[PDB]
Amino acid sequence: MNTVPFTSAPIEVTIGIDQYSFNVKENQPFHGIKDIPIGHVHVIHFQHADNSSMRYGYWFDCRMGNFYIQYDPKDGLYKMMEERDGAKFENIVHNFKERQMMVSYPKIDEDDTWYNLTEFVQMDKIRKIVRKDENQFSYVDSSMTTVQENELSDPAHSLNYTVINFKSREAIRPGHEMEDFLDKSYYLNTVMLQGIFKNSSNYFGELQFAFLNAMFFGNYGSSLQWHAMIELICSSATVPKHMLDKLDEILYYQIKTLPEQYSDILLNERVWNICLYSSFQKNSLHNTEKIMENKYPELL
Amino acid sequence: GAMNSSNYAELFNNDIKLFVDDTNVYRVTVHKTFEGNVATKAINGCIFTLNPKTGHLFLKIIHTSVWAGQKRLSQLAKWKTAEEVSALVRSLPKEEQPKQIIVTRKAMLDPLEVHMLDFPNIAIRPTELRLPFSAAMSIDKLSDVVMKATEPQMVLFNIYDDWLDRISSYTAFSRLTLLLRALKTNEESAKMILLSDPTITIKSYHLWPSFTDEQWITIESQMRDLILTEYGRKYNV
Ligand SMILES: OCCNCc1cccc(Br)c1
Ligand SMILES: OCCNCc1cccc(Br)c1
Ligand SMILES: OCCNCc1cccc(Br)c1
Repeated sequence: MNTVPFTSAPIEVTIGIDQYSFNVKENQPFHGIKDIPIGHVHVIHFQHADNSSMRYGYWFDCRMGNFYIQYDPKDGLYKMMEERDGAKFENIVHNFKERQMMVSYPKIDEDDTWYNLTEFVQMDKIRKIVRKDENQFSYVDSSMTTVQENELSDPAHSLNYTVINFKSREAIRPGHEMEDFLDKSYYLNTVMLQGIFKNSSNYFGELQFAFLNAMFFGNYGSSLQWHAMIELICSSATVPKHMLDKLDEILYYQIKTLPEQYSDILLNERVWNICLYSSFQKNSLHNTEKIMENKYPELL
Repeated sequence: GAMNSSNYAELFNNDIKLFVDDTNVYRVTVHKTFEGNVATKAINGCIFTLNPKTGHLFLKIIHTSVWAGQKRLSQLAKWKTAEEVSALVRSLPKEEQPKQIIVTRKAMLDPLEVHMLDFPNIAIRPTELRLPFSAAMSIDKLSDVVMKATEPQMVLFNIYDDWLDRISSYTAFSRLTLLLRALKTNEESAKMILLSDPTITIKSYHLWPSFTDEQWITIESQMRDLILTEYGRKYNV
């Protein structure tokens, strides 16, 4: 079990750790989060009480270093940093744990929600999408744009998701125009899976990361990416059966976790109705279709 | 974006453009089978591709053999149309290629856009105009070449005959659309109007009769009457 220690909490803030959130009051004696499960990536995210606009946060893996948060009063945000002095870090964390100044990651024993949301997400792939090579953790906020959003403005602060564009020469083989546009299997299996992602685990990892960025930060570019990756699979007549089964599980847990009051913005009516009711895979996503129909039948 | 009444003079500027109409590509007769079911039999069709400034009509004849063994023919027709337009553009010198292609039905946008990915500088546009190009198969000489074709074939026409010698493109297109609207609303009356005078012939190398300026005004007025008439016989006004 790992720990993220905080130098202090000088400004009132709502703190999020994966799907959990809590409030810290201005100058409250708060020194971080303990009992964080090893073996998964994590995200620690923030929403200032005084300017609810721009959520921001950090993806990290406690196996890759000792990380802590300290507020920066010049830049006005909680920053993640890496302490290279291990003995110093363990001593600090022990002092705060003895004074009981830390909250406890309250994972219920029965509960596989976070695993199920992050099964294919790996820090090394996150760091290729979020380019900031000097740190082992990755900063994301609400306003960051994607490489494709910049094609349609700072490239260093972009999200480098894989560009998916259904009306593009990458997607359409000369002389197979109708075929490839109406059945995207070539683009899914040959271009994207074999060519770019190499395997379906890397594809699912980017899909899950995009959803989580979209839901935690309200990142428009991430939502566009998540939906495009779903739609590419649903619009392919030929998909390996293990990918369809896993996709159904992935989407099931994303829909289950989505806060009901943000479905309006996080779910694209056209993509989902197409995917569940018109596409090649309309009959292949039994779990996802059942939860969507029972939870969000308005959208449909 | 979409082409409408507010940008109508754009058609006659010096940027090369083509209208594409696919409404006569896939044509069928519906009939009863010996067992009392219903079947379709295709007949020859055509793509209607028109430069509104010059009158140049690229008429691609769609022979029924192109549907043999194919499924979902109405969807295939839009892609076949897009493939043939793309081939036509590629066959033209660069200086003759269009800067814009305006499709008369929105379902042609994605097929044509996909077939023209090689041409990112060519704008593919819909229109809010309800243009009567479906009635092209009421022009006797065009119907004749389509129904006689025994193989795929491209035929080139000037749909304005020699009118541009005397009138502007804007006026020629207005006349053409008035004639085609009339032929669409009541083909027999429209054709009677156009031929009622045996002394006004259609030249071998033309589609329409050799009307004088004065007679064209008469004709145009009678065609407007017909369109208004039929609009009363239709809505009881
Ligand atoms: O006075 C040493 C401050 N170094 C920064 C820091 C390192 C580890 C944990 C925390 Br909390 C803060
Ligand atoms: O508003 C929900 C309150 N969440 C409970 C909670 C409290 C303290 C720490 C963590 Br982590 C979670
Ligand atoms: O009406 C578009 C306003 N942009 C906010 C937004 C839209 C959809 C998803 C996410 Br996440 C964020």
